[PDB]
Amino acid sequence: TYSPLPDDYNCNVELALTSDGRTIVCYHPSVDIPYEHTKPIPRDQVLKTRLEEKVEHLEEGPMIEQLSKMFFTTKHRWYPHGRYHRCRKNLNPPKDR
Amino acid sequence: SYLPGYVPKTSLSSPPWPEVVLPDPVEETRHHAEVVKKVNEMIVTGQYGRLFAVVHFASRQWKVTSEDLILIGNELDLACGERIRLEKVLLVGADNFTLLGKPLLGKDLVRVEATVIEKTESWPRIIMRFRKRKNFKKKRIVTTPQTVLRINSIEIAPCL
Amino acid sequence: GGQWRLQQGLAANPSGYGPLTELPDWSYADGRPAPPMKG
Amino acid sequence: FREVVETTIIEGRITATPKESPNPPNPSGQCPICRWNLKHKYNYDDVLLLSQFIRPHGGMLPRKITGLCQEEHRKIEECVKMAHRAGLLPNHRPRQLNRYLTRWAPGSVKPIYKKGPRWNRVRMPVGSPLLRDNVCYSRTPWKLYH
Amino acid sequence: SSFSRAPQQWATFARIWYLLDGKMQPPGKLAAMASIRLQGLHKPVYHALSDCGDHVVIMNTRHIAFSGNKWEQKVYSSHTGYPGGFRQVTAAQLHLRDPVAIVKLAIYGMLPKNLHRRTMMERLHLFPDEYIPEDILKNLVEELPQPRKIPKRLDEYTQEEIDAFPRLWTPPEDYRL
Amino acid sequence: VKCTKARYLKKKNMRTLWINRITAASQEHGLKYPALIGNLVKCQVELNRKVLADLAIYEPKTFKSLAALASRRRHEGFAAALGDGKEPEGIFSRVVQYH
Amino acid sequence: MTGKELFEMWKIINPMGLLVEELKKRNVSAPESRLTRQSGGTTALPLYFVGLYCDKKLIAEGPGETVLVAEEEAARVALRKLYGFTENRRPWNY
Amino acid sequence: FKNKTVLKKRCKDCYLVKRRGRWYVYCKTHPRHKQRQM
Amino acid sequence: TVKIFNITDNAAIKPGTPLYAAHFRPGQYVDVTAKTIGKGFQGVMKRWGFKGQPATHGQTKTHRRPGAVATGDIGRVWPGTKMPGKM
Ligand SMILES: [Mg+2]
Ligand SMILES: [Mg+2]
Ligand SMILES: [Mg+2]
Ligand SMILES: [Zn+2]
Ligand SMILES: [Zn+2]
Repeated sequence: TYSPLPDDYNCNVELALTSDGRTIVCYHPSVDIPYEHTKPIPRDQVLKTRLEEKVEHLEEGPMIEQLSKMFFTTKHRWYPHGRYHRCRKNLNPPKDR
Repeated sequence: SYLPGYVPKTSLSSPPWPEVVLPDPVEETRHHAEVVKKVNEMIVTGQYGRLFAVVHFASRQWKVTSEDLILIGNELDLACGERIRLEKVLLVGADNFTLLGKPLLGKDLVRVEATVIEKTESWPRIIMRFRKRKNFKKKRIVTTPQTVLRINSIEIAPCL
Repeated sequence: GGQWRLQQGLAANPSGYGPLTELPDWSYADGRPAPPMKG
Repeated sequence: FREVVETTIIEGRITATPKESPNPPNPSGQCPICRWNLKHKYNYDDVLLLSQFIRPHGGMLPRKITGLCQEEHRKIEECVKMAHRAGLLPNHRPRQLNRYLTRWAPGSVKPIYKKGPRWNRVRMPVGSPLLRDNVCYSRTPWKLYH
Repeated sequence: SSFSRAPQQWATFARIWYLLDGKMQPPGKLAAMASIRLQGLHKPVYHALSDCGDHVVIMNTRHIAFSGNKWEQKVYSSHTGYPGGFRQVTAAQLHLRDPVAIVKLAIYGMLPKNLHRRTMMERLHLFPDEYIPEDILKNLVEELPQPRKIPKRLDEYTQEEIDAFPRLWTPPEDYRL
Repeated sequence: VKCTKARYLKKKNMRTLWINRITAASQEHGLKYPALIGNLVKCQVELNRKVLADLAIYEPKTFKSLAALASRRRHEGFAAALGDGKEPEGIFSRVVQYH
Repeated sequence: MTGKELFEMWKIINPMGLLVEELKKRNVSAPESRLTRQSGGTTALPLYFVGLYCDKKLIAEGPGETVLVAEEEAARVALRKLYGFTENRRPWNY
Repeated sequence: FKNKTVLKKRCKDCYLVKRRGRWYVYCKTHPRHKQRQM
Repeated sequence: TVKIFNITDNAAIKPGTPLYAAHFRPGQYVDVTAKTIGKGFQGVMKRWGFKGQPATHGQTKTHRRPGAVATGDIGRVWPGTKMPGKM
């Protein structure tokens, strides 16, 4: 009836001590999300259905505040950078795993 | 009948934290025996894969796994490509279970096997001292020795 | 936990005269003991 | 209790009153708080105890009638003032900014236009020095000044 | 987890839209927990260069509560830099002018003073009442618990706890009350 | 000169980062950082802050097991403090002695 | 072969089709996709955790920026789990 | 009112009241005794 | 030119409608907004009505110039300082 932590989000943590008392055994099986707790997946007569390719060219300003409103940032991220920094950038960075 | 020491329920008559009762020792030791045993037959059957360990080595603690690489900051008096056993295993575990030493696990319980694969030196390190208006300027270059070990295997044995 | 370690008698720094700092770091794979460490 | 009607005719009559709860845990006490073992274990939130100790119109009852000692009486008085300012007594009214732990009267304090230096800072009083001696249940004491 | 690399990175570094409520909560405690969530200091993968902030949607900002007399004592000072731009307004005046300015300024003060503060402020969303836009409501995950406990006024006590609390004193029968 | 003094600052900043990450993960488990560290020390598990943050980031089930161990050790310490007598010391409060 | 993923080494086109073929060939009911977890949704940076179930029992879960790619990642996770090419599988013995 | 740091009664009809966070001596028969604490 | 007039909801008129001078009446009071006559870059004397400096009595090349623009302790000029510009 006692649990050190709530047992319903990550794993079913059960603690134990060995008979000698020299080591601690932890058993942690994963908790699976219930089906009841889930949610189902959300779902011209005469001419072509012509593809709707309009690309309005917004000027630099209203373009930048549209991007800022879309990505919840400021304008400074979208303003450009000079040749000094652009050539200072490493275009072949090291890559681990 | 109110007990001599009863306090009426106010906002701070009782401690804010909930009352916690610990399990009785005998049933808890029996539960420990059940958990330790069942984890031991999981080890016996082999219901695990890709073990990890936390190993004390060269005054550092490394979280290593199999097929791993570590860089030790000193020479190790070993030839290249040489198999050794890391023993001071603070922690070993896998999916669904882990084992904790107090502070070290048993050598009959866990082994770590490593391979000396490189004996190199670090890139040159600058040690520079400067104090102004006193003509104080000193420069030194060091190259600390280094040893690259590859952790080959982590193996556990039924001893719980 | 230096005060607790002092109360149990296990120094204050866990790198002081423990098995964790005094047992050998490694040994050969076949079982030969390592040469003793400098520290 | 007793009450007076006006109709002219004025007349006082006696209505039913509640008595002591049967056995106090500390019968040797001399104030009700000491009798019921509540000396440092109440705050401004305990509107049951405060509404027991107040008038129907939010006023305080006298010490000689409540049976309290002086220190407990002043603590109850300050708790009742803070609860009245916090709005925890909606029925004991006389005749929007949300508050709690309000020590002074809201209409009698002046704004701190000039906070001092950090060695002589003018702080904002919170709570009551009468309730400074309450049981803490924590390892930092009550901060009475903000 | 056996995820592919790009979905695993996306899952690890994705953003969460936490919900937070005003309604008799202290603005400082609201600001503290909101600033932790906006910095991303609640994540074990936190780093200042990792851009691991999360969105915080605070509602009922008009119904905040101040401890003590801070509604009159606390003064917010600004300066329009023309000679005579020094304006000092009490917390009450600032709240009656702008209902979200107090919590906004508290979170802005608690956020770290670098160039990421305005981006975290952009990720913070504040609303004075129960109304929240539908897109934000569809974004919301995890209403966080309130720091204060709503000290529960006298008139909504139930009769069970009222008569469970013992009566402390016996009044005399000859008192007017 | 900045390179040398930043070796010193690098060690300090990595320790601060590990402390911040451990605080984050423990608060996700409802436990506080001093409670977690002190109770792991009392349980004689001498994992340092680097591997504790590493287990927090990559191995959440093992970190939840560690947090449960620390919380149980704290509860055992509270029980011993309130008992104040000669009750059994607790299963996880036992001290392994070396000689 | 050591450190690469199964669908990094063997490129597949329809993981959902492969998964339903395997489930019907080992006599398991067809998997149902459900939205286990969801953050964002109206923003440009959503997160969808889509879980694949059979007989109301979870067999896979996958993250994505859209529901469709989350579903395909869940299908790939299910294929990896059924094949034994999981990331936590027992490493090669040398 | 006269501004004082220590407040004194100069009449039997002088009374002290604490108003607006400040102590005041009010006298209805001798209004020259009106005093305000600083 | 197009100008925006703030009206209540009961004063709405259909768009595309003509409006004439008899919308007002005699004996009324109105407010008139316009762009003033631009004088270009002007000095302090024509822009702000400064007194300037005397002509004779020893003065060097200063007769229409501003004096001190700030004080010595302040190491800048205050925003909103009356100095020459477009009027
Ligand atoms: Mg002139
Ligand atoms: Mg000259
Ligand atoms: Mg001249
Ligand atoms: Zn008393
Ligand atoms: Zn007088």
